[PDB]
Amino acid sequence: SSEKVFCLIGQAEGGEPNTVYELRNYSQAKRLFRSGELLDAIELAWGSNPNYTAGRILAMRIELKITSKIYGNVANNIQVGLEKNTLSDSLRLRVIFQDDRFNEVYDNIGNIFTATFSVEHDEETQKASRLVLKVGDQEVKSYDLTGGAYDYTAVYVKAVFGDLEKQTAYNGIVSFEQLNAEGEVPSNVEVEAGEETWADKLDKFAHEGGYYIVPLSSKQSVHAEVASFVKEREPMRAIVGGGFNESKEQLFGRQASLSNPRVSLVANSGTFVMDDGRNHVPAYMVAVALGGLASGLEIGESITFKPLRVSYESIDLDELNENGIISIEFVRNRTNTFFMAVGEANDFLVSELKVQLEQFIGTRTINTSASIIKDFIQSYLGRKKRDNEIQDFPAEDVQVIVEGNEARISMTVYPIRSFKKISVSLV
Repeated sequence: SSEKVFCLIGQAEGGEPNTVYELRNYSQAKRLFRSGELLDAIELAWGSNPNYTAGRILAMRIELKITSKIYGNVANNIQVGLEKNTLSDSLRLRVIFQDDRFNEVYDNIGNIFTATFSVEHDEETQKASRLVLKVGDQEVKSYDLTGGAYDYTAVYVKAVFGDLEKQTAYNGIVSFEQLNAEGEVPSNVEVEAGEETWADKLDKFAHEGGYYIVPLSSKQSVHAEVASFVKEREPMRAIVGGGFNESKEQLFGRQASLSNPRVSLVANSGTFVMDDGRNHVPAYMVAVALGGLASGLEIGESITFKPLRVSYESIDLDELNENGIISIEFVRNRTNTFFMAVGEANDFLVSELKVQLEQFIGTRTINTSASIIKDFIQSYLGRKKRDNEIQDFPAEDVQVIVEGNEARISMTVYPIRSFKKISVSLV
């Protein structure tokens, strides 16, 4: 594939407010993250201009109302329904904060109290009475919860109580017809029958799976700190970026001061793609694009998806990695990327191998377990070889002897393009 679930943290002009969500369409990121004005732009865009050749994208917005939404606005209309039926539609959020968190709304009750009166649910309300937002406001996430209409500036008496509360008091009759003094059919059955800032990104970054984390905005300082998460947390890899003139000097300093865990493979690069939701070209910040280039290959480097410049030759391009850095050059129209790949193979393998650990719990360890596990991993490894990726391709924790111990997976694998077998041991 070779797996490819991205992760974006940045500003966004619509909800969800401070939450992850998976994105698989443009229209679902557009839908929720309403827009992106020019700091959030690059995050809407962030979704948009890779998702053309990318799989799944995780995004994060930086900015009785049970749950203040986010990215809502002020005259976003509210609709009060009576059992999935519109009664009032002139409600409207009336106060949000900076994040669109719904602070205040105003629902006119003319219609509803009417309907409510009309159906015995006055001012009780509540149960079938619901309130939803516009479909939709810019922003999402909200939860308005409707209570009652504030009024505080063969017959039987039925007194319903809930909680000692005489919730209801009625007199009904068991006799059809019977009415109260109002000819209100108080026949029971009927009666009832009738309704009777900078820090925030670093603070933010969280558990979620994924092989690519790019916020690109940052430009240095977020990334710089973020990289030291992308590093940390063994079967994951942290990619970083900047760009470009003074930057390349800087970058060559920055990446060497320092972000090599070799599990962390960092990078060295601001796009000029035409994102067709803003049709415009600024420094959209390249990393995102490269992420979509990442989602493909064994490890990626080839043409870029739709450049109209990438922030030129030769020396600087050749120099930059050993440090993670990647830069993109144009040869007679069309781009390629130049930049012991080997790591990814290994990292991936190692990560995958470890996960298989779940299996261990499943069974006991024996010679056979050597097999089985071995076979399983082997199958995986072999597959890698067959597909290509590993060439010239196991574990015995105990020394080769009768004696054995728990199994650790040690493997000597060789990335296809490298005449070297690396020994990795996972235990």
